Amino acid sequence: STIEEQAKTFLDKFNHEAEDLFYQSSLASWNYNTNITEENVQNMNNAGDKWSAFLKEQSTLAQMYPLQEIQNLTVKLQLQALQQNGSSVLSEDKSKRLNTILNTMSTIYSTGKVCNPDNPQECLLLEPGLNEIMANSLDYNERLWAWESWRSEVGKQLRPLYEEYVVLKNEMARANHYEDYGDYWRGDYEVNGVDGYDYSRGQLIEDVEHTFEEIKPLYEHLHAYVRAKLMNAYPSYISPIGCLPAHLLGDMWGRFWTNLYSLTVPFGQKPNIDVTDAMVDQAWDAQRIFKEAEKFFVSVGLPNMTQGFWENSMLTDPGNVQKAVCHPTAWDLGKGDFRILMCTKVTMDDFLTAHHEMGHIQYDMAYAAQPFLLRNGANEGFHEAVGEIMSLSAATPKHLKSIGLLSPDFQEDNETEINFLLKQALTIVGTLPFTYMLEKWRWMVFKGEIPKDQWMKKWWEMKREIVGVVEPVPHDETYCDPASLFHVSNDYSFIRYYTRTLYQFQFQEALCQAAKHEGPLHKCDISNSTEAGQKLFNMLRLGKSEPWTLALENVVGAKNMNVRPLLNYFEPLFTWLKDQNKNSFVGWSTDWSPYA
Amino acid sequence: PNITNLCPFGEVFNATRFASVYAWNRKRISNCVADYSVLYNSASFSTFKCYGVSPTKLNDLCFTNVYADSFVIRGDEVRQIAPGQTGKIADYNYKLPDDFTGCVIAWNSNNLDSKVGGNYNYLYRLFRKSNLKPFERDISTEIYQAGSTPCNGVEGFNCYFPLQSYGFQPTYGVGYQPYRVVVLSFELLHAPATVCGPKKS
Ligand SMILES: *[C@@H]1O[C@H](CO)[C@@H](O)[C@H](O)[C@H]1NC(C)=O
Ligand SMILES: *[C@@H]1O[C@H](CO)[C@@H](O)[C@H](O)[C@H]1NC(C)=O
Ligand SMILES: *[C@@H]1O[C@H](CO)[C@@H](O)[C@H](O)[C@H]1NC(C)=O
Ligand SMILES: *[C@@H]1O[C@H](CO)[C@@H](O)[C@H](O)[C@H]1NC(C)=O
Ligand SMILES: *[C@@H]1O[C@H](CO)[C@@H](O)[C@H](O)[C@H]1NC(C)=O
Repeated sequence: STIEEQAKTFLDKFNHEAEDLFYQSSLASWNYNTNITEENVQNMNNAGDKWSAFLKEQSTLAQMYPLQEIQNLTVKLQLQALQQNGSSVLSEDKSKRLNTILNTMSTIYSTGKVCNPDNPQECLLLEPGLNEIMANSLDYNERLWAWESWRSEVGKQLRPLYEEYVVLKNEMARANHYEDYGDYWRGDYEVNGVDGYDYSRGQLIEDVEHTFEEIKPLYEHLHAYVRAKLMNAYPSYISPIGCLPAHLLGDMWGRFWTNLYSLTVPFGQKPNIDVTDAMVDQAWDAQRIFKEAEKFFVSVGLPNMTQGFWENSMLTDPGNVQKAVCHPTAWDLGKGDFRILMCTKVTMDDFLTAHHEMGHIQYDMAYAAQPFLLRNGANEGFHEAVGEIMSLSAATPKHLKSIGLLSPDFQEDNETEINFLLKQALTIVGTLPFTYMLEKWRWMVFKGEIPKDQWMKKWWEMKREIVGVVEPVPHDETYCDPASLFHVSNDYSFIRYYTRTLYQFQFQEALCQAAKHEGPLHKCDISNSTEAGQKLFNMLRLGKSEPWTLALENVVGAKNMNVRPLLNYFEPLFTWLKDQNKNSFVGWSTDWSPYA
Repeated sequence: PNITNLCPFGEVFNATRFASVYAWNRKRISNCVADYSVLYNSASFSTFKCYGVSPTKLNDLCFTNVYADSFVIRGDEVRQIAPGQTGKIADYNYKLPDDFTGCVIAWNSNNLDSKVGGNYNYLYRLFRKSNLKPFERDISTEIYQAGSTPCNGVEGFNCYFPLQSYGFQPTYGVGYQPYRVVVLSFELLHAPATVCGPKKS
């Protein structure tokens, strides 16, 4: 008789058929990834095309039910994801051209080689290649050569493709009643229809700036300390006042500064935490790693893994001919099928990655009772932050001494905490200006504030202003330097990594106050405390059924993203860096003083 | 006397293929002796609730009519098969009365009913105009008219086929794996009762 009952019946039908077809698609993708075979590629293509055609047909049927006669907010949340036309609002020619453009972005980015000009005799791809020379080599000239070669090649390949991509995406977003495609990316954080908890998608570009203006002194001190320390390896190439050259940061894009820790460790004579030789002397195994992770999870009060998880996951390289994608991915196939695809070695980093992926798995099992549309994170940052909680908790000396891995008489003095917090800073606060700059550049490009002839000038200007990195040689619009990154070339939103890095410290402070930890936040372990686990599970269980502001307020008491836990986490490191930079040039002006 | 001519519970429980829940089989059991203690001693049954009896009262009380109803459901709605529950199977597929006097027997059948490509043969009724009466059966495939528009037998935006298939693949989690469920109904009428427990000689 009414609209809402018809909508609820349609949603039930869509939930059942979508669970079936999504399980088929996810099983096909799993069989492709754990078993590289062209038949599996064809099967995964067929399953993905069937799911895409089904989603397009049910999106066509969803427009017949108007939203403004529906009073139930859960029905609105389930129906808004169906009523989005997506790329289908374009013509068939434009949609086919956009799909072909995205595919050739993927194939160009995947197939890059590092062959020397006038020496084409032998070279590798990026992953056995550029990662090794950019991460481990201390030489200036070969790093500059690799940087210039890769960026020049992928810039000349990807420059007009990205221009057609931004034009087509702007047309698709303007047809879909959004202002721009960057505004379409901000639609994930938009909350409407809940009074008090409303969050406009234009408020996100205010909140990100408001958090970054309080990040900025800490990043200035970190950059000053790094620039002072980098003089020891590059005496003449860098200046004490100006910004850093781009190819010295230990990563191909400057996204993570983790590889610069070995060059910039404060106290090398102190025995740092390794727990890898002690792991291999105790003769651990991947099964032992994941069993200790599951023992850590049930200490907090989370439910343990199913037997199907243990019998179906691929935790070890399967064999000779069965090649697989070794990237760490947690898989939620639906219908109670949870499994982890991540190849393991006896490594502390693999232990932390196992904690990360098992946290993603626990987050996926938490919203299993939700209907199919609401089986997702509250925003795109929550699902990545929940694993980072487990990564921060497992890295503590208290958790390592609890499991008998670390030596019991290991002393946690000042230096052994400062050098660990510096590594955590190079992992975490180092990615913040690069992430905020990249998303601001993409938002200005998608908005149309930057013309074609000013892309690279504005990009390098904002890099010098925000990140404090100068280009090694001058570049022009014939290249497209930011498109060399995976996420921008493969149409991924990148603001998830900023929000992940603030929500992880908000959640960590909330759980450590819940776990009654009287010490500092970096030494806090949220293990063995059921009262923290219930508070965590109360927001894990919601899924997309609640606004992300309300789910955030359920655990931290604040309905907006906040930056103070990140600052008070790094507070001893901040005080040590402020006492370290008494005479060095803290901060920077925009300049070309190292290289013109 | 000697005990021979037992009830064929092995015919019901150990059947090769069970029925789907929208068309559940009902078998009348009469004029035989039944060993419920043998059923209880079998550890394979993952769920054994009795709502008006104990196995001791199963052995010590004679009954007139025993109806074995058998179907396949998922693990999550095993708790739905109970007196007074509300849920999709309990509303549209198989309704138990509030004053039920019987036993509900359920065990996992993932190693028989599941197959790798999906056993879509096990159906269930998703939409119906009204809830069922207790022990009602409806094998009708009438197109569900959710809106004011007539269906005229064809598929449409508001006219849905009422039956949906379970997937039942062996990689499913617990709660989505198939569970063979046998429900026994015990009642007394104005008739000579004949079914009763075995006698210790
Ligand atoms: C992996 O792929 C090969 C390619 O034919 C196939 O023979 C093999 O059975 C696959 N592995 C598994 C576990 O199915
Ligand atoms: C929305 O619908 C669901 C399913 O019928 C119901 O459980 C929930 O209470 C409804 N919400 C409101 C606010 O009426
Ligand atoms: C999970 O934990 C429960 C209760 O501690 C236990 O009964 C069950 O066997 C555990 N399952 C696994 C796979 O460890
Ligand atoms: C957590 O509790 C267990 C059980 O007593 C204990 O073995 C372990 O040492 C505890 N962990 C910490 C960090 O106290
Ligand atoms: C079913 O099969 C099992 C195993 O063969 C057997 O022990 C049992 O007696 C059979 N009948 C019943 C009613 O369980």
